[PDB]
Amino acid sequence: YGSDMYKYIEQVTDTQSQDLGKAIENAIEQGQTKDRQQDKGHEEYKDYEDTITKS
Amino acid sequence: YGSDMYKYIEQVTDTQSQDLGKAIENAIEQGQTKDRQQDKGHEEYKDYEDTITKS
Repeated sequence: YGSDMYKYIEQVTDTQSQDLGKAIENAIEQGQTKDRQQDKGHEEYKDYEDTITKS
Repeated sequence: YGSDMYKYIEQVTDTQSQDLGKAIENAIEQGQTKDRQQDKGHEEYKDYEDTITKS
């Protein structure tokens, strides 16, 4: 008797679920660098001059 | 009797669902940087120019 009988007339299947998740992550990084630079330069001038004035 | 009989006449399957999700992600990032530059310079030069004039 009662209403519940209908749930048996059609094969009702009540599915119920629950998921609980957690996560933790720690990333640690270290770095080092080192650079050097060595330059060398050289230059050479060479000039010539001719001037002629007639007044 | 009634209309509901038709549901049984032709096999009818009513399916429902409901997924309710929640998600919180918290990220904390810290960074440090240390630099150090040390340079050295040195330049030397020599010049010679000789001018001879006639008038």
